[PDB]
Amino acid sequence: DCCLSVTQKPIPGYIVRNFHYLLIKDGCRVPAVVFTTLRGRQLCAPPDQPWVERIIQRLQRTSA
Repeated sequence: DCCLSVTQKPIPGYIVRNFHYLLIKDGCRVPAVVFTTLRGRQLCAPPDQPWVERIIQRLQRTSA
């Protein structure tokens, strides 16, 4: 179990430092998108929610 708790509800973009994708083999039951907050809190998010794609598309434009 790699996710203490998936969030149902949208996280504000401005809170998110970055994302990483974790697989079964990473020690997860199901694959998970992990958002790391500015404070360093891991928030697992549902890969199928448009609000998750939506944050990742900003981390992509503002990226590096």
